Amino acid sequence: REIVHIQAGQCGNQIGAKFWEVISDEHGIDPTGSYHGDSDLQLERINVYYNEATGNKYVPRAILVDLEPGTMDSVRSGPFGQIFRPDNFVFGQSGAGNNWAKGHYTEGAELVDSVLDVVRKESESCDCLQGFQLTHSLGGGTGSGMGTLLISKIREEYPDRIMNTFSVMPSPKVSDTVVEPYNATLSVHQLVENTDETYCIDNEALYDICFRTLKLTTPTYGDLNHLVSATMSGVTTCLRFPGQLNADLRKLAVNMVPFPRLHFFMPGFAPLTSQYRALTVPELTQQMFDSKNMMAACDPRHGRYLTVAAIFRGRMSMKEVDEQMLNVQNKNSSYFVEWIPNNVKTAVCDIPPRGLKMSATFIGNSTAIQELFKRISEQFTAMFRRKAFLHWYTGEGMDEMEFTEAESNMNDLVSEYQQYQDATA
Amino acid sequence: REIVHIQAGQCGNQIGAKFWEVISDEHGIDPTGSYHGDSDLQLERINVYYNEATGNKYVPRAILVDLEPGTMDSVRSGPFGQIFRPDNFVFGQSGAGNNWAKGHYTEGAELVDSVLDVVRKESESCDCLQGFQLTHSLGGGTGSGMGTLLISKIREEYPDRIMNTFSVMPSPKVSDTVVEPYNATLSVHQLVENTDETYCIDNEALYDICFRTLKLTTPTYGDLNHLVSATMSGVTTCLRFPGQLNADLRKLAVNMVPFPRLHFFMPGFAPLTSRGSQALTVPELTQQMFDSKNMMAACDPRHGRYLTVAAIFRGRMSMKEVDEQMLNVQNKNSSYFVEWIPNNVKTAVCDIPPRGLKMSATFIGNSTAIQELFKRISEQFTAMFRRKAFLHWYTGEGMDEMEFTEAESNMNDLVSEYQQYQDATAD
Amino acid sequence: MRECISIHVGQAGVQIGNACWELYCLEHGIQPDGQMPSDKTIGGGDDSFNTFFSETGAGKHVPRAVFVDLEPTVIDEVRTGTYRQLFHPEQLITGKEDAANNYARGHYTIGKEIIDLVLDRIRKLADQCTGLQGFLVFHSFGGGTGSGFTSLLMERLSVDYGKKSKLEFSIYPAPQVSTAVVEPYNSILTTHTTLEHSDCAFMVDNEAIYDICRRNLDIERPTYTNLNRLISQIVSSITASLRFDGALNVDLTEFQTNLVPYPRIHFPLATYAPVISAEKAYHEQLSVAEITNACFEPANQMVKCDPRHGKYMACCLLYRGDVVPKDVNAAIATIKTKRSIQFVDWCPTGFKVGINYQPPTVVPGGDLAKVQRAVCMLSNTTAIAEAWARLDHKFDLMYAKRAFVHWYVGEGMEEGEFSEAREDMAALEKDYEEVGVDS
Amino acid sequence: MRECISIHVGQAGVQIGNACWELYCLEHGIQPDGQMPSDKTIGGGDDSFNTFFSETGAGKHVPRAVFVDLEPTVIDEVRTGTYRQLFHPEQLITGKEDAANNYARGHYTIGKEIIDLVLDRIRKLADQCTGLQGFLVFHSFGGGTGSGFTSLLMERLSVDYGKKSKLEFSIYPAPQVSTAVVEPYNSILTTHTTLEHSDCAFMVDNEAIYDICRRNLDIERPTYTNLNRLISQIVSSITASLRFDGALNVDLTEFQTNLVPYPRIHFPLATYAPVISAEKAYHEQLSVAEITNACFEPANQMVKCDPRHGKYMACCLLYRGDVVPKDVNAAIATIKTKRSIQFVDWCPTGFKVGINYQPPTVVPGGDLAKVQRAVCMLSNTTAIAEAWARLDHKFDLMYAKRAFVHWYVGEGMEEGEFSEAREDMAALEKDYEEVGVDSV
Ligand SMILES: Nc1nc2c(ncn2[C@@H]2O[C@H](COP(=O)(O)OP(=O)(O)OP(=O)(O)O)[C@@H](O)[C@H]2O)c(=O)[nH]1
Ligand SMILES: Nc1nc2c(ncn2[C@@H]2O[C@H](COP(=O)(O)OP(=O)(O)OP(=O)(O)O)[C@@H](O)[C@H]2O)c(=O)[nH]1
Ligand SMILES: Nc1nc2c(ncn2[C@@H]2O[C@H](COP(=O)(O)OP(=O)(O)O)[C@@H](O)[C@H]2O)c(=O)[nH]1
Ligand SMILES: Nc1nc2c(ncn2[C@@H]2O[C@H](COP(=O)(O)OP(=O)(O)O)[C@@H](O)[C@H]2O)c(=O)[nH]1
Ligand SMILES: [Ca+2]
Ligand SMILES: [Ca+2]
Ligand SMILES: [Mg+2]
Ligand SMILES: [Mg+2]
Ligand SMILES: [Mg+2]
Repeated sequence: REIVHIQAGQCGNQIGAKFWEVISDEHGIDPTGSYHGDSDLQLERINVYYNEATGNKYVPRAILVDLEPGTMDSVRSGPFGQIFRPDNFVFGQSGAGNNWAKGHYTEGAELVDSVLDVVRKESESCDCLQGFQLTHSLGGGTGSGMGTLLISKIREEYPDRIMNTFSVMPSPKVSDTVVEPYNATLSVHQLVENTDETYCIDNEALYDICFRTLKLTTPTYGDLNHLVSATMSGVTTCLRFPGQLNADLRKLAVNMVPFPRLHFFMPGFAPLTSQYRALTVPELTQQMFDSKNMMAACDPRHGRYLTVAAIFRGRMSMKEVDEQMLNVQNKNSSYFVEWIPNNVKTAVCDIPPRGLKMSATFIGNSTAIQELFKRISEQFTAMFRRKAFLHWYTGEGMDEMEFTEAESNMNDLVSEYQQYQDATA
Repeated sequence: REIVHIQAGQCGNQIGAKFWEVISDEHGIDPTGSYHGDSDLQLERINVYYNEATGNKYVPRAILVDLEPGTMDSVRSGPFGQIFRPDNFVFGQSGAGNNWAKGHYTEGAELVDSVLDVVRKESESCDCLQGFQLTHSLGGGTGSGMGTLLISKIREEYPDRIMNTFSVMPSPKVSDTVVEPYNATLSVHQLVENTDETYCIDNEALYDICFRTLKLTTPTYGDLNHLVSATMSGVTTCLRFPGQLNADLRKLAVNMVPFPRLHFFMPGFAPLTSRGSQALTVPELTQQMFDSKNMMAACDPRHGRYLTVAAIFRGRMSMKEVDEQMLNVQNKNSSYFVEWIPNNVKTAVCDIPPRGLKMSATFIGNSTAIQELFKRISEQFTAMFRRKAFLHWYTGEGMDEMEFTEAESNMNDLVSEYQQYQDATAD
Repeated sequence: MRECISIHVGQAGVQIGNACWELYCLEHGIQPDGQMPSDKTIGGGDDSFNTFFSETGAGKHVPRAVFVDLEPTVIDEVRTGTYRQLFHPEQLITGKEDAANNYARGHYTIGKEIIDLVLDRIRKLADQCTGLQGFLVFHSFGGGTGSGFTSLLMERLSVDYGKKSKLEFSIYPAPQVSTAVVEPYNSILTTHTTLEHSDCAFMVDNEAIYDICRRNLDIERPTYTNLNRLISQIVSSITASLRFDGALNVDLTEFQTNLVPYPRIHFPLATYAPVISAEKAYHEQLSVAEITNACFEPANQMVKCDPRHGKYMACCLLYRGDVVPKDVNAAIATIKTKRSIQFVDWCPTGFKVGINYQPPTVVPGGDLAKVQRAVCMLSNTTAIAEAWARLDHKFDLMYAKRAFVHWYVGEGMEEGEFSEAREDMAALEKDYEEVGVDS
Repeated sequence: MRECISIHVGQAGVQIGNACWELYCLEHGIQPDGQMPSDKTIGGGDDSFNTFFSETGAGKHVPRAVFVDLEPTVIDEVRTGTYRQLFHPEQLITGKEDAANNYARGHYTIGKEIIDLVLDRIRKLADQCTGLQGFLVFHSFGGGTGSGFTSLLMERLSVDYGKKSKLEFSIYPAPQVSTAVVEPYNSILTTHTTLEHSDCAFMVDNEAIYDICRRNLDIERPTYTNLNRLISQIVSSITASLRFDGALNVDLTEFQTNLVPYPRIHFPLATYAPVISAEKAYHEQLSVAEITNACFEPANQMVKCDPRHGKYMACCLLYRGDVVPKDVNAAIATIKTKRSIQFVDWCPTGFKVGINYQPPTVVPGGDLAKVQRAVCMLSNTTAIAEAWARLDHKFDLMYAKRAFVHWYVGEGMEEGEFSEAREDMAALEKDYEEVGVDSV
């Protein structure tokens, strides 16, 4: 039933506000929180994300966290700003300075209890809480350092609930600071141990899609976040609308996580927008499995698919989506493990996203995701070999032992993906 | 910051009286003390040498001292005799008799307490005292013997202040007596130990400028003193006008004295022409300023090496011309500058020129060639001391004989120290 | 008179149970409000339909059924459906959290905290029985509740109701309508833990029901409503001997006696004919000889397998409608010489025939058409071992890499239970091999 | 919040502070009496310019600055200048006797008599802050006060404010306008003392700025007035990220993380473009590509060195004015191939870009032409070690003969403090050598 949403940091709050504004439009919720839609499928599972305030008002079960009031006042000043509960804004004034140590051990420690009070206050009012979803970046300080701190604190109090995150990977093509590989390697070390499902949203892939495909010479964060919100809306459709494929977080994890540490999903969307020609079901399936539509900069042909969840939105023939999906499996039969029979599952929703008649969302657990962590590890090692920029972290009480321990856990994850990329049956 | 000016002896009061005449004319002060000037730059640093009394009356911070009342009754009669403070006169009666021991040990000792009271009186009225400047000779008795005694006494009460002197070297070409080499050696031994800056004004070099250059067959003390007045007006321009190079005595000492004992400067002035000759450029000033003829000390700078040099230009001129000409003369004479002191030549340019000149140039050099001045005095000293001549003049005042050898051996070390750094190289 | 209690576990068991009880009312003329105008004994009686229906003082006929699901969404369909007034609120048991397609979650975690409540609601119906004969359990193989919790229920039913019969209606996993990749695991696990607590199990492959709906009924993409309405027709004709007067399979013991010679091999294959679409205005009428011949076509079986390359141990022909016995044995004589029927040498090569003169009933608005005669063939053939072989292979592929095992271990089950269940299936697969295969 | 207190020490620090604060007022619209008519929030507010300006109830906008000098004549010009009503009298601290170009007098003899009074005034300003970010310290390296007293002040600031960030705007000495021969001494002494107390220092070579004013502005003999008006433009571009807002505005502390890879390597090289006169700026539009190309010309840097002979560790471009990101990316890609920009192998070879939209302003009566766009480049290159070598060589020449050392020993210093400072300089030169060496 209920899911508690948390957005921490600049990137986490900016993509988190875009997620709430998109799904509110899909469920017929205006900025004031009133229902104004025509279909009854919009309120069938409205309580998985929205709390029903007295007066037919729907307030999101969202918690906004940051170490500085900057992005907080920016979210409140935009559209769908007054729909958020005012008591769920928890911010400090010092900031994290793009430092993972400041977000996790020094500055976030002062505010972590204020956040947990709102988390408890929202969870206490839940009839049947499934778990938590978190939006953040891994290359910054707050969403990276304090985000993984919140995950560890929440898992301590709700050990049997599902921990799900939308984690944004850093890329030199869209870089804020040079220490982004440091913050990323430290955060993934936490993600492999304290989360159950993680959607890998690579800023590298978002840039290449905006540049090489959408023909935007100078892409902005608003251009990247437009792709993120469309992907976030697609991967949560089975949670927000009636169905029975991956209707809840636990049933999704049982179908997508064959081994506990390999829980990093590669998302894909089709069509890529920013159009009057109508798309066809064979074209949606063709672009869904193409690397040009992957939200993570990985080549799926370089690895093998462990589990795949495809979901089609719009009004089409269930027979056609069955024909095209069974046909794309035959075209790429070499990229599906044989030891997991029937590892590709398909769902179909009738409500499409706004502005699109038909859409398709790809959710894959592929061993090719190791290229992402290998990329971060190469950028991490190039600096850590010379202990460059390490004084920003040791000045906050951190140790070099913690860096080597986080790097070794990353390399183990990579070699674990390689173990199943070559394992046959 | 303020400077306390002190003049001792006949020569010290003559050149000291002429000093207050030029700078008062430059700062627009009349013999009564009122400001008759027309430029605000004349009053910006007027308190360095003057006290501001009621009624806009500017009184010099001068202390006139001698062991005889003759020479100080005349400075009260000549021009600018009223502007001096009347109770700042301290005159004795017995006199010194051109005896260094008479001024330093016996007669000048009974008067040094009366002088010290006037010093503390003028020092009490100072917001932030810089130090003391002394005008005196090294050939006589009062300015030579008692002058040095005033240095040691004042240093004991003001040890962290700057002690500057305008010492006049004796010369047999204008010599008053014959015992002058004895007085110079005994006083240079004192000036080595108890002063921070000393402007060596050689009477020999002064006589040669008047005779050979200005063409004065019979040079009087007034002709020699006019060159001294132009010098002390030049070496004090950076202290009297809103500059920023060597604006005070301590910043000048840090720039000019690399080793504590080597603090005897040779000064130069340009232009130097008489009233019988007749378009002076910046390159001409720079050339004449580094010429041996324009040196106010009988020393050829090309016989030694410049440790540090301070250049002061006065008048309306192109500042780019000065920078290029100052850089020019340094490259063309690179061998005569020590290489282990980088950028040892500082140049200041004052807007207003001295009286009667369009542009002037004053030179302040710390050159190892100054040893020629000390070698000459030491040679005349040892010519008399070998024969024990006139030792009864000094031993008659209770002095000792080895006190003469101490003052000599020191001077010999001073010459050796100057030679030690002249031969030193960077590699 | 002897009463039967039906238990529906999981989504598949509840929704199939909803379709069956709707059909029972249509066949017996029971109205959705519980009233039965054709019944003359108000508030009691010992009729044949009383084995499945109990009567209140107000003449209301209540199904002897229990609905159990660990999530309330599927049960709410029954609570607000067309026959909502048919059931008491105490016959419907809902949990808060389902088993997440995890056998370990439905058996050990959620099953531990709900097993005593379900048995309490079961005992309340058993105390209303003068001679309870046994239970019929409806559940799926791949669901967490349908496999996990059902296994615990049969283990407890053998303790609280010993010597009573237990019949299964199971749903074999099919990928065209499957929702989980771990269904193969859950299937083997429940089969091993129930093999000794079940006397007869009717397995229905959703693959076969799916294709019958596509070929014979012209549904392009069949849904659960299409599958369940066809499945309830087979369940109806199997249980019609308990609900109507007759002599063949009048009680649950006779099912195991007639169809189960060896206890471990208690998975009889079901074949149904004819399946005609309603939109087919043209309405040919197949003779008994034609519909009996269709009972040997693999396209009409509930599990896709080849009985030509197996051996028969028991055979039961259940006719329903305008069928005379003279036409039956005439068809059996013609089918002897035209088919590959090989019985085991320790059994008589014969057929037990049951005729019910009342013809089948179709739900108004369904996809099935009205016929004058139909056959349901219950045969215990070794050819059904193919379904076990396909299931064991998919189990071996995943378990060789220990894939998804951590979901079960983290729920309390130990890894040794997996190989213990797989060893039982390897023994079951060899039991079929000894009875059927020769040199 | 995020207030910054500026400290101006000595003549150079005071006179540069005068030029900066005059430029700040022109950029924000603050009048010489402290009134800002555009400011609608009277008595306070959390605007961007409030990081450098506090507000009184009367609407006056007061700079968060302290001017301190051991002599009064330079600060007296501020007390009677055009912006005399801008500062409170307690913000201007003067002594009666300066340090006389002596580090020993600035740090010890004279400085100890005024240090507590200065820290008390700094505490008064720090108390008015809701979230003090750090200090900006303007001073010279060769003056007695700019070197000696600044060292004493930085040491006391680390005691009173812990590891709160402290940025330096230092003046590297040049013989063209040098006032003392012992300036190499005071430079080496103050660099060694403040090294572990400074998080980032922006050196400005007086000879570099002097030469820029000669070639690019056609001033035949530049003065401090000419040099300071150019220096304040670099200071304005660096701090513009803190005093203004915008979508593309990147905080300077975000550059500081990129600029300082190791604690001792915190000396970024600054470059400003365009530096053009009005006579040449006429009939001359300067695109983004031209000013970005001028940043890599060695004759445009704040410190005399050759970045082609070194390796880059960080590169930050700070644009202000009519600049769009499309033009920046095009200019950077062009320079990436037409120029040889060698980065160290242990850091990415990227360019961090920040864009302000407030165009550069000029003081009325200045030498700089009013342009529509400008750029300041902050880069961390090993080539800046050349400035340390030249300065250390002048030190070694004089110290070998112990010339002028008696002026420092007489004030209380020991000869060991000289060799200790020189040894630290030699280690710093080796540190810049080691970071350029490739990995094993
Ligand atoms: N024929 C048929 N099969 C069904 C139906 N519902 C589910 N299934 C099948 O049963 C399997 C899933 O079992 P479910 O009954 O959904 O699971 P459950 O018992 O509710 O278990 P949990 O939800 O995990 O607690 C899959 O193979 C489905 O295709 C139905 O109404 N009819
Ligand atoms: N750019 C620039 N350099 C200056 C300025 N004033 C002085 N300098 C330089 O700074 C050095 C001298 O330091 P100052 O600031 O004058 O000295 P101070 O700090 O007042 O020290 P003291 O007067 O000795 O107590 C020389 O290299 C000068 O060229 C100025 O306004 N601008
Ligand atoms: N896709 C995307 N990435 C962002 C966004 N904002 C920041 N990032 C990235 O996130 C990283 C910086 O983390 P940030 O969220 O700014 O830090 P925090 O506020 O301390 O959590 C860098 O890799 C940025 O490129 C955004 O709106 N969208
Ligand atoms: N230049 C210069 N030298 C003088 C003057 N008066 C005396 N001397 C020299 O000073 C020396 C004698 O010193 P004197 O003035 O008698 O000193 P006193 O004993 O203190 O009065 C001789 O070498 C004189 O030539 C003077 O007015 N000008
Ligand atoms: Ca009855
Ligand atoms: Ca305001
Ligand atoms: Mg950021
Ligand atoms: Mg279910
Ligand atoms: Mg000064």
